[PDB]
Amino acid sequence: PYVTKDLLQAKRFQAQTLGTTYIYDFPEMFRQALFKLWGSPDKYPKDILTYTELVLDSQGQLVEMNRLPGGNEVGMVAFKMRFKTQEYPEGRDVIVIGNDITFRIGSFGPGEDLLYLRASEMARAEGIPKIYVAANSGARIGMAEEIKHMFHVAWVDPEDPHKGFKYLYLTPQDYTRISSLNSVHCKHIEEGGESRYMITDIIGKDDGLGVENLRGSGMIAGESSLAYEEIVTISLVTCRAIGIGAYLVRLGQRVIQVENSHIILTGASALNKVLGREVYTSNNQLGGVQIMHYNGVSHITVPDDFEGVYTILEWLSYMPKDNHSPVPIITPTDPIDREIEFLPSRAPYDPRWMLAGRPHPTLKGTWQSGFFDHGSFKEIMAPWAQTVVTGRARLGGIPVGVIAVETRTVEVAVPADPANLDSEAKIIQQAGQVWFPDSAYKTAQAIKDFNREKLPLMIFANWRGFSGGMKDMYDQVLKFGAYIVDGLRQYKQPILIYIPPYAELRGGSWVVIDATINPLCIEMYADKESRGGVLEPEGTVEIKFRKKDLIKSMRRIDPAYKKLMEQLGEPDLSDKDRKDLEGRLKAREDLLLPIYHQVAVQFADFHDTPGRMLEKGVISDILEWKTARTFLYWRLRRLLLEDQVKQEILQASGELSHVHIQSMLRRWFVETEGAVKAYLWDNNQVVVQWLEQHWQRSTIRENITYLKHDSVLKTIRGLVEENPEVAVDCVIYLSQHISPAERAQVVHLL
Amino acid sequence: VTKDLLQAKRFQAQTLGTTYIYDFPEMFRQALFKLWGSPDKYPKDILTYTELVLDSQGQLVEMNRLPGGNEVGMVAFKMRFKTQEYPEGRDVIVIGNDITFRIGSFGPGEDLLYLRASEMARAEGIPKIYVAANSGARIGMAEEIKHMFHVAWVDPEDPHKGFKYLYLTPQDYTRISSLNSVHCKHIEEGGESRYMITDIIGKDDGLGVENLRGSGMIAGESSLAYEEIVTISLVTCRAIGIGAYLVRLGQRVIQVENSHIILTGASALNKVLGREVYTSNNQLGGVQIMHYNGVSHITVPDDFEGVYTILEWLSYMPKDNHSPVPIITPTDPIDREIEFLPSRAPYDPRWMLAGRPHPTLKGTWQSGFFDHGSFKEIMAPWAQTVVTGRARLGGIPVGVIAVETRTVEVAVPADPANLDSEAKIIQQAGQVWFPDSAYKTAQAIKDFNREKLPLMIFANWRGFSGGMKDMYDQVLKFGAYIVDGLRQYKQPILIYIPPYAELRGGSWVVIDATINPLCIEMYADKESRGGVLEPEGTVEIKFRKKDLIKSMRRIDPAYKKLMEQLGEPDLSDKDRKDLEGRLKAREDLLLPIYHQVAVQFADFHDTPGRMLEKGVISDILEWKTARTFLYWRLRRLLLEDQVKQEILQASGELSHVHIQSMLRRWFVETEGAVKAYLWDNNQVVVQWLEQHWQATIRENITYLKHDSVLKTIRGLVEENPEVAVDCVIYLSQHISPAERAQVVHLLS
Ligand SMILES: O=C(c1c2ccccc2cc2ccccc12)N1CCC(N2CCC[C@@H](C(=O)N3CCOCC3)C2)CC1
Ligand SMILES: O=C(c1c2ccccc2cc2ccccc12)N1CCC(N2CCC[C@@H](C(=O)N3CCOCC3)C2)CC1
Repeated sequence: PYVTKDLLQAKRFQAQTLGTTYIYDFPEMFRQALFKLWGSPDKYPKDILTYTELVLDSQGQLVEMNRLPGGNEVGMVAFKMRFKTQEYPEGRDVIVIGNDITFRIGSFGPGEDLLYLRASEMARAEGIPKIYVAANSGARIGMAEEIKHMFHVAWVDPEDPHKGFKYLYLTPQDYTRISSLNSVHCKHIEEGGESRYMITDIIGKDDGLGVENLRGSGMIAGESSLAYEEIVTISLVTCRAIGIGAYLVRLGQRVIQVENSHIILTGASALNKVLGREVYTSNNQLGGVQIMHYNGVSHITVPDDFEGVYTILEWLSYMPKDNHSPVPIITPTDPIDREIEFLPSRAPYDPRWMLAGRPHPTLKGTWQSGFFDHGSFKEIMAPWAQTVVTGRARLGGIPVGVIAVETRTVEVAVPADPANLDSEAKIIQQAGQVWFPDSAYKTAQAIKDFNREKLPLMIFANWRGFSGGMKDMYDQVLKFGAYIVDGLRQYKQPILIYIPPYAELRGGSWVVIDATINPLCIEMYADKESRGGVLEPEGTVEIKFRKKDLIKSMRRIDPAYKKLMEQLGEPDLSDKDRKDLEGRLKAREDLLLPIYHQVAVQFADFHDTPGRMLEKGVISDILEWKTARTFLYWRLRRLLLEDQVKQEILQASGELSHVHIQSMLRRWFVETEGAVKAYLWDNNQVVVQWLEQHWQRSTIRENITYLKHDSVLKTIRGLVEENPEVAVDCVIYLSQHISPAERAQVVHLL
Repeated sequence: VTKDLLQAKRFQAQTLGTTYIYDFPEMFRQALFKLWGSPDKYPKDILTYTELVLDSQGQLVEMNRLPGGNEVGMVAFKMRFKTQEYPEGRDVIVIGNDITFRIGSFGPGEDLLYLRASEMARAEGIPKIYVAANSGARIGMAEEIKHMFHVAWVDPEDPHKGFKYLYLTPQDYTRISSLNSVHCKHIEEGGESRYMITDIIGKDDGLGVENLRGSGMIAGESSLAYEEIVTISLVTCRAIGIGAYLVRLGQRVIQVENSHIILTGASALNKVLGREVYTSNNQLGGVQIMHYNGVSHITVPDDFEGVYTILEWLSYMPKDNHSPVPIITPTDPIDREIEFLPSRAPYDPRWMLAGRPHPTLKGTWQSGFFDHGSFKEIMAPWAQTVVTGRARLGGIPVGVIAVETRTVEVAVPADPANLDSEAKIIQQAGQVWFPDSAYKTAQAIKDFNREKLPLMIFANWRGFSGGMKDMYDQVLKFGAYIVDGLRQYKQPILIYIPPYAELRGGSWVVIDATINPLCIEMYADKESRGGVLEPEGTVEIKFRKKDLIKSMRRIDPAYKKLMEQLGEPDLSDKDRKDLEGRLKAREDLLLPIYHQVAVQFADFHDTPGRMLEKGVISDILEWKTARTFLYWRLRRLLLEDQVKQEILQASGELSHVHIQSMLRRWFVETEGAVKAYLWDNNQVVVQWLEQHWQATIRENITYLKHDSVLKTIRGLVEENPEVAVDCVIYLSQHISPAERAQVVHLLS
């Protein structure tokens, strides 16, 4: 019963004027975004986008159907979508939930809450991404309207109402109507020898008025917490997100906020009324882009709903079809065999340029290539914690999370507090190559988030340590520093940490990143022109090469300081000669000392080389930036494949040792390829070529076959050994579905 | 050795304002004595301990030998001490730096001991106590080269023209080449051959980047330890760098007063910053900062009282991570009433928890909710809007979260490094979550969940602090963390809205039962309140001026009489304008009065009555009886979860629908269907569980094992018909000769 002229036109106008998109016009928007991503009419596949509406049936379960648009029994709609993308030409599935803002200002009733619940639950059922379009007014609020205009007031003094009232009540005739409906609890009182029904509680005939709504928020709040742990969650904020709306967005983490919009818990109109003054001017003042985009809650901003949708697909580009598929590697137009044109220097630079490249400064149309595949690097949480840069990219078409360090002094404009006229906007300096509380957090968030995308991670390490002065310590830098340790510990994909040219990893920043946090996943590489150590060289000298040592160094190298020999060696004691040289030696001491300190600092530095890193087995290999792209490509591409064989199958069958499994994989290489060819196992490329002989009579799967079969041998032997009572009744179970021919085989054996 | 080693090293420790590492065991004994009260109340062998020691193959071997002689800057003991809740003993692994070894620095060997000792703590599921007195990762240089290198100057007789490179003579290089101490390229400077230092490696191990590695290792270990076992930490002198990160990664931390937790010291920062900004290390990481920011859970005046807190904290916690929370027979009887009465006006939450000195009495105590003396607070000075700690209800240990109702004043300190910033005083409203109350709340929830404790939230929140500064300050992030924390909770969570307490809006949402329906039970006091908005706000939206007017038309005789007069329109404009004026007069008079009646009408929706009808709460409760009621419900819920989660779940893997129905169905079998209603009685149920299980007891549980094991094997054969006929003929080994004829006819 939904009419196009009547229902459709008006509802879209109603979303149009709210500055949002009517919920049933999003599927079509997704169709249009994909068409752009494919770049033409002549490059477009058959069914770019298939969808189906998820609809709650009479017993609160979802049922796929594709009725016409509109006509939804709750103010939320869900769709199961499939769309042919470049990473998945034969399709990838996805679930989109979103408020019908036209329906009761997008309020959250128990019915709405339920659909979102089942939609989310299903998404997790199939391990596929959950897109949520936030356009709402938070939990629904209501009263007992029925009873609102029945109740009478027992005044303390009917002449003077400034003197208040005793209670509220209903007369017997009033109560008789509402009696059986159990709308109202009230104690039968007999004031003035007259019968009244003194209200004690008000329930309401109608459902979805109060506390039930709050529970129903927490329910979908909870669900949304779990889903962030299990599947991909992306969220689009278009008109507004309030309270339960806001919390849903945030629990999903990844958030695309449209500019007009806001993300609030309590609106300015409200806050003004509680506080008592005109404190806040707008809802955009509280939770608009210029707050959330700048504090990390919103990962990225978009100018309109369409660029939202487009980013959603743009994000899903890097991420696996589901939470049991691998990351979509695509054939790159950007060559792996090339060099990186952009070189990072002792001159401070935007780390974006080394990642994504930049326009060639000394040329017209030329581009300076960065480390990643041209055009692939897409940043998130940019204006927050600008001391670190986080985002995703592609290396030879392999998707990957990126973590880079800013090397220019950053400034941050913390805004003045509107509930405090004794405050103003402050600007705060932030040093390059330093973890602050905000960078520490952002860095840990990126790690937490990317891990959930099953993405591999590339950290371009260049940190001198954590900020450690009072304010930053007070501001809990230590807590967030420790989450970097928590985050990498729990990572389950390859992490490649790489110190670039003229970059450095010093002290506590090395500690929270070191390979031994996650031996199975982390590999640490230093550039030929990088540095690393506990302290900086100046500091090492300050502690471990002090003045006493410096004068000794003089006593050795500097020939002039053989005044010392002249001093002590020959026995001659005169106030003249003995006191003369005594001051004259000090003379030279003073002249040489600052320059020997400069030597001392160089001596310190020569300890901090990648030369020594490799020697003390802390980094895997020493690289060269020009040819680092291609090295890390084949290494990344191998590690992904080794990881597939091991976890996916080998561990999903043998349940055997990780040290053991590495061996058993190499054991197979040497076994079929020969001992004479064994050395090549250390060559990344050749190993990838050999791996596809098995993965893509499979030398490797024929082995996994034998493992998983022999594994179920020991599994049934353990139970029957543990539980000899079952064995007898068990043989008859296996006999029901054995084999009529082999049934006699057994039937005669024992 | 005794005088030389012991007296010296003790003086050496003394002068650094801390205890010698080997003297700690005796403090634990001395602490234990104070914990037991009188010497008559002592137990047999109060403390037993062995030292853990690395062997030739880097593995911990227990031994008992003379103190001193630790061959690495780190020491650790395995201790068994007898406590009140564990009279026959409980185990822990103590581990700490030797500040007297090498400024208490961390080298690879020091790291390895920590690694192995923590690994062991996790292996055995037992707590890991960590004593911090250190100086972060060890730093060193290739001394050998230090004493051998030469400088190739730009000009010999004026070294201020600088130097080209450093180098070794070919002679000197032939002493070193075997040792791999230094890498260098050959070079000729005016026909003299020189070996130009390119890299310096060092003969002696443990100089630089390898120490960071070894730090990163025990950080990773520490990070995991917090997930598996209880982890406590005491900073006695200073924890530096890696030492600061271990202390933090283990979360629960006791800081002695003049000590500090830092990364880079005040000295270093001053040089780097360019002026003498910081006067002390305490200024960066002393009690005054770390206690006020959540890093330090509690502060102590000395080591002894520090060791005591360790015992005092462990007293709430289970002996290992596969044992249940230690209930002890209470002295404060379970059946009394709570004498403190939460007021409509603000009060100190702690009073309703711990009780207070009777204001109108001589030496009387006003009882609180929990056992007397039993509530101990953590993170007191930080995020004071919320209160976190541990208490006991009838001897049942339990994590505690309570809300502040008075106004809070946080005295944020001036950053010496910023010439502009002077100190400030921030007011923080009560009954409100802030970026810190939220953080503290979820931080308490995660800490306590790892102790395997039950949680008790005496909820009293009007909502999250909205508004710009708090929203800019990421309140929305930490608010979400409360959801995650209760979602992941694995013990019982009892939420009680006490008398004159309220639970509103987003504060309801992030604390609801549906977040974790297997653990969270919600209760509202008879005089408590709850709902979407405050009544003042409900009225602002759903009971507006036009509507207040409609009420007056209905229910005000004066007002109603005025209308009646204008209802006979046959009068002069004088009378028409007058009565119009009068009626406006009357509605202006009444609007503030009717606003009050409208808020009260709104308020009658927010009642615990309604919560119960709409099923958001499990029961309405009365503060006097609150203590006794919850005690039995907690005790029941614990036993139920004990049988269920431990015993019952080990057998089958079915849903919790059976586990509940089945547990009850068993009760109704052994106790009759007439006596079925008592399943709703907590005490009868507690009595029942003990008298049967602890003292279909494990006959029904046994029967679960067969149908489960068979089920398991079925799926494997369903999955792999490959295995079928090899297993069937492997199983001709297992079946009996008499059982053979049993099956041979049964199958043929
Ligand atoms: O190596 C030294 C060091 C010196 C470094 C440079 C010049 C002089 C130094 C003198 C030192 C003296 C003693 C120990 C270490 C020293 N460090 C001292 C400073 C250490 N911090 C690393 C982290 C970033 C910096 C830092 O914490 N800041 C920078 C931002 O504001 C907060 C304070 C410096 C790095 C280690
Ligand atoms: O119900 C109302 C509400 C009013 C409450 C009390 C007095 C006047 C109110 C007026 C309202 C008007 C419109 C909607 C809701 C209103 N609330 C709106 C504000 C909500 N916040 C709860 C959290 C604490 C408060 C808050 O955010 N503050 C607390 C003090 O610090 C600054 C920020 C307000 C609580 C719910």
